[PDB]
Order: sequence, then C-alpha cells, then structure tokens
Amino acid sequence: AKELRCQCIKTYSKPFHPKFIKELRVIESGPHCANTEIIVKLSDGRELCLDPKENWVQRVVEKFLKRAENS
Amino acid sequence: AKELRCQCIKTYSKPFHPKFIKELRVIESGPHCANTEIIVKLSDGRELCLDPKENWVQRVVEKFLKRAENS
Amino acid sequence: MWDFDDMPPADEDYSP
Repeated sequence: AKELRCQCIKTYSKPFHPKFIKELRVIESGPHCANTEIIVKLSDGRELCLDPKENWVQRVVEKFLKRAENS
Repeated sequence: AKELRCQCIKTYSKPFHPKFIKELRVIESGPHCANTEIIVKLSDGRELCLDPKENWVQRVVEKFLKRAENS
Repeated sequence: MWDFDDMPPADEDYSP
C-alpha cells in the first residue's frame, strides 16, 4: 500500500475501426485507479486502452457489444 | 488447428449484484468459440462466466457499465 | 503489423 498506477498508462485518443476488436475489457475504479478505464485486445497482437471521454469510443465500442450480442 | 473449446464452457445459475464485480470481460466468437461469452472478474480475485441468455445477466451487467461510467 | 489496413496504433505504451 504505497503507490499504484491505473491499468491504462495512457489512452489512445485517436479514432480507428471496431473491425480490429475481438475481446473487450472494462475495469472500474480499483485500488490502483479511482476512475473507470476501457481496455481492448488489438488483433495486431497487443492491447490498447480507450478513453470513454471520446464519442467515437462510445460508438466503436457500442458496435462491438451489438455485434457480439447479435452473433 | 484440431480442437478448441470456448473460453466459457459453463455459466453461473445464480443472479448476483455488480457490487462483487470489479472487472468485466467480453469475448466475441473466436477461433475457439463460434458465439459470444460475457466473462467477469470478482474483487475476491475470482473469474466466472455469465450467460447473456438470462435477463438478470443483462441487468447486473448493465448496472456495472452504468456504474463504471458514472464513476 | 500486417493486421492493419491502409489503422491501429503506430505507437505503443498501452500495455495494461
């Protein structure tokens, strides 16, 4: 209990397509973060952190849910 | 490329409250699953699988999003 | 890298 950083080091404040997303991850304020952070698996291989502060994020993410649900 | 099982083989048949949920995980149909599965993680450090086929799942999960977003 | 289309990050410090 000394110093803990949020899961998302930074957020990718740049629009891109939902086509690349296969897995979604949402972590609510934890013992390391006093807020909320959206995370996503990047089909390139890595992971990526999105900022719910952007409208395009609420959209590409919304489509993922509507797509994984309709599937 | 021989045999791959879905990330979630079983589900939880006991409705609960997002109060125990701290991290959400959603995996769309992958090379191992031809459908959609909503995984979740409890603060206790545990991981279970929910069935979007249940109405109470769409609710306790919906609250988590509305809670992590309002935070 | 070829996963993209002419596009995800051309930078990477987003490793939770």
